[PDB]
Amino acid sequence: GKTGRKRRARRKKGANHGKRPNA
Amino acid sequence: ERTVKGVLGTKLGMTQLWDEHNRLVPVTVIQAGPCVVTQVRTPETDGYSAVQLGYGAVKAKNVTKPEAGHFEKAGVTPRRHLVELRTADASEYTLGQEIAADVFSESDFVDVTGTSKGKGTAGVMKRHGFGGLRATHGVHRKHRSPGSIGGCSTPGKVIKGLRMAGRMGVERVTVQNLQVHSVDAERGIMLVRGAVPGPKGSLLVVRSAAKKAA
Amino acid sequence: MKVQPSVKKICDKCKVIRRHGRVMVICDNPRHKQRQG
Amino acid sequence: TTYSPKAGEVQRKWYVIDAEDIVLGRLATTAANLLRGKHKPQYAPHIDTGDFVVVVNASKIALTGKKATDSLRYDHSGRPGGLRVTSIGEMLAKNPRRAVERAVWGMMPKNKLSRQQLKKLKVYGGPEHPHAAQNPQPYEITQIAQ
Amino acid sequence: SRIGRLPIAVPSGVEVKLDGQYVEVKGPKGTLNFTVREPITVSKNDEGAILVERPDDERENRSLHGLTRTLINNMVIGVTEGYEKKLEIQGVGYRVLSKGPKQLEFNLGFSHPVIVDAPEGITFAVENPTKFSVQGIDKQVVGETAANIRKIRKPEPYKGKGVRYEGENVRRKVGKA
RNA sequence: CGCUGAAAGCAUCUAAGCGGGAAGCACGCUUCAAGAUAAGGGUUCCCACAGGAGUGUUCCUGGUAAGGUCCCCGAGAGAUG
RNA sequence: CUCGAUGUCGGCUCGUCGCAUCCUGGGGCUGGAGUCGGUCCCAAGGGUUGGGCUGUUCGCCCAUUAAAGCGGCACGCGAGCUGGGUUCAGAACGUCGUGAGACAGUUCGGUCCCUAUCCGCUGCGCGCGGAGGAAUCUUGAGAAGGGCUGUCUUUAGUACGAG
RNA sequence: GAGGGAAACAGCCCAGAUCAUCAGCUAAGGCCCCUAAGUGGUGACUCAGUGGGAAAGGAUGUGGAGUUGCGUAGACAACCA
Ligand SMILES: [Mg+2]
Ligand SMILES: [Mg+2]
Ligand SMILES: [Mg+2]
Ligand SMILES: [Mg+2]
Ligand SMILES: [Mg+2]
Ligand SMILES: [Mg+2]
Ligand SMILES: [Mg+2]
Ligand SMILES: [Mg+2]
Ligand SMILES: [Mg+2]
Ligand SMILES: [Mg+2]
Ligand SMILES: [Mg+2]
Ligand SMILES: [Mg+2]
Ligand SMILES: [Mg+2]
Ligand SMILES: [Mg+2]
Ligand SMILES: [Mg+2]
Ligand SMILES: [Mg+2]
Ligand SMILES: [Mg+2]
Ligand SMILES: [Mg+2]
Ligand SMILES: [Mg+2]
Ligand SMILES: [Mg+2]
Ligand SMILES: [Mg+2]
Ligand SMILES: [Mg+2]
Ligand SMILES: [Mg+2]
Ligand SMILES: [Mg+2]
Ligand SMILES: [Mg+2]
Ligand SMILES: [Mg+2]
Ligand SMILES: [Mg+2]
Ligand SMILES: [Mg+2]
Ligand SMILES: [Mg+2]
Ligand SMILES: [Mg+2]
Ligand SMILES: [Mg+2]
Ligand SMILES: [Mg+2]
Ligand SMILES: [Mg+2]
Ligand SMILES: [Mg+2]
Repeated sequence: GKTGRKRRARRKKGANHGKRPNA
Repeated sequence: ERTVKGVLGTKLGMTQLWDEHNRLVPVTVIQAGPCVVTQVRTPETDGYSAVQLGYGAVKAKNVTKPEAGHFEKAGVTPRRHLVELRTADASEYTLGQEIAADVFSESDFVDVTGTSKGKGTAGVMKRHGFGGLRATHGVHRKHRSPGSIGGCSTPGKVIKGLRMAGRMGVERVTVQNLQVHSVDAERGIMLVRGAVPGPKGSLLVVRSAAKKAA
Repeated sequence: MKVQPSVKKICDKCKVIRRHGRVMVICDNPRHKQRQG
Repeated sequence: TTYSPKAGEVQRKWYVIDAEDIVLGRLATTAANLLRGKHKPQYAPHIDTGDFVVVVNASKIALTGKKATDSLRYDHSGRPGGLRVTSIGEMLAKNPRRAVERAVWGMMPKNKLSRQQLKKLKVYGGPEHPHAAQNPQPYEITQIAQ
Repeated sequence: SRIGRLPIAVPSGVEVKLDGQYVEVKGPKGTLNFTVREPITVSKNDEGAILVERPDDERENRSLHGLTRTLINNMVIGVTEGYEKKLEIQGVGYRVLSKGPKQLEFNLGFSHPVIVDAPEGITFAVENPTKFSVQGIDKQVVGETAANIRKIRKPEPYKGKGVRYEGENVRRKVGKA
């Protein structure tokens, strides 16, 4: 799903270091 | 940008005629009375080309000082109504010029503009042609209801422009491509084949047909 | 014209070009016309 | 106590920028800075200390790449199917003032004061402006080294 | 740009004015004008020829080099000799006639005859009811006019009927074998 | 679908450029519209009142002009406005 | 996530959106003689019927039509309607159980309500402002509506085709 | 488990709030404007708004580094037998 894909891809932001709650 | 001929009149009513093919034609009778050019609008001073026409019989005690001064500058007697005609040939019009129904010939197509008859607050079934509910089969106090007016939690709202009840009538309506049946200028009568908006006695603007003809 | 993600030369006279950002195959034989899409 | 301007204490001036062949982004950033008065040591966010900006030749604003036909601007009337879209090139050709105001407003904070200050931006697509009485001084977009 | 690096020989009676980026070409047949793209310059090479120079050996430099060389050569060869294109019509009932050098009338099996106007630099010349030609001083304009005349009724792959180029290799098949 | 045309001595609808090309896009037609607080424009009318405080006059009271409303008779209008 | 309640099928009414286009518009390739077709692109402006059967969705059928599109919106829409289906207490049949009873087996019968506070939306006023107070006529930033299509005649029995 | 960063965003990153301070230095993250600080310096690459979502597969996109065949015994194209 689009929402799931965006949620998973949000972990690629700079301040996060490849990790994010709920992937 | 378009060159338009025009005149002002009053809706006197309707009757019927028989044309040369022995066809019954409904005709509206418009007292396309004498109109006077009260003001000419030019791009230099106003920014667009149009001609302001007068028309109307007015009582001398019902014309105020600003209106009286406007008519005095125009050089004409005061008129009740003032309506503009957006024409690209406004210049050819001189201040105080006389305009009569004979500006239209026996077979010109015209567009007639007037304010429609009012109906007050109308229901959906009348002002929008809504099919209501049935009269029987358990319909519960909603025989003339508008039905649903939206969806659900999405969009949890009523979309803008939904047709619901409101006040209908009294609005600018233009009916196009009406073929003038006859013009008798010596008494200012115009017979126009068709039905034009507004009650009897309303003001009508008769202009040359924008789309020329059918 | 065939619109396919995979466009290839079919005959020896077909020519592969890049027109307006799209890969196309132009040939004298009209059957071989192709465009990526 | 830190200094704070008092209403009409800071005197607001009039600048004029010739948008001739100047990138829209640089023009908008410069206009926003001038309108908010960020170049003044008397700056204060809560009091309008900026200057009036008159932009001329907005129809000749430079755009890079394929922006003139691929960079789109959208408006919505608030009703279903009420979207209109026009490219920035068409908008610069037709209503350049709208384009420049949109850019500057987007770059300016979202405030009641910012709404008030955006009225100080006078954008004209041609080379002539009617504010000779206000006597705008020419402003040159420059950079400070290092 | 192997094409571009070759020079352009100005012929007799041809006036080539290189006013910087903008260039005028006068000749017996008429006048043409053209602006070269900015990273390309043009020189006279002892006033008897034309040279175009790419300032760098990149792609756009070489591409505009070849383009400008070919296009300047085209304008000079046009003003010294012109441009000619021969169009022939096949199929019964198809005819072409001339109401002047710049006015053609086609009966290409349509309901009614069709009228073709020419631009100022385009002049027609018909010699046969089934063969005609177009001439001018601009190669691009002549080519597009011929293309439009063909587009009026392009050849078919059944009986060739249609306006075709003189050397056009029109394809053909058979339906009701 | 094209024209001219290189990069790539050719070719190529394309890289420079130009032309055609749909009930779609934007207009054309109709209607609303300056609360468009950016509050527009034309034309016309009325006019430098009076009395106080005053602190550049400021501002607050009072009678008017042009004009308008209330009230009354109505409808071509209208739930009431 | 909600069990100190987020009412669950189909129709009615009212729409709106997507395009993965049913018709109408345009174009390639085939083709295809023509006439037609079929397929890969474009394209969502408008239009997209009435009935028989069944609670039905679905589906089949009748008669049309340019066509009878596919989907989203709490399988749109019950503080809008419908209660035929579903899922209460009655009863019967079949099956199961020693029995009380059970059955996404079947059958007949079978209660709901709401004066709209807020947002939303359709209309209509009052106020204040528009740097004097007024009267009239206006510009249009911007907004909305509208956008369907057939048959016949003619070109012409012309083009095409062996007919 | 407040504070800073992640647009917002218990679980990610920085960092553990004794109170006051209109002092200074930093962390993560940042320095065109929103938004505090560089429209920083120098050298390359990209022209897809890639950057600012995705596969098998496909493609004379473009820069750079090889290996190798042929080539002024005259190569590859273009043009005459
Ligand atoms: Mg999926
Ligand atoms: Mg009924
Ligand atoms: Mg009842
Ligand atoms: Mg809500
Ligand atoms: Mg070619
Ligand atoms: Mg070609
Ligand atoms: Mg509760
Ligand atoms: Mg599509
Ligand atoms: Mg539809
Ligand atoms: Mg649309
Ligand atoms: Mg079924
Ligand atoms: Mg639907
Ligand atoms: Mg449902
Ligand atoms: Mg509900
Ligand atoms: Mg029941
Ligand atoms: Mg129930
Ligand atoms: Mg029995
Ligand atoms: Mg038993
Ligand atoms: Mg029952
Ligand atoms: Mg109610
Ligand atoms: Mg408008
Ligand atoms: Mg608005
Ligand atoms: Mg802890
Ligand atoms: Mg924390
Ligand atoms: Mg945070
Ligand atoms: Mg935060
Ligand atoms: Mg520091
Ligand atoms: Mg750091
Ligand atoms: Mg903020
Ligand atoms: Mg720099
Ligand atoms: Mg930099
Ligand atoms: Mg892309
Ligand atoms: Mg992207
Ligand atoms: Mg990828």
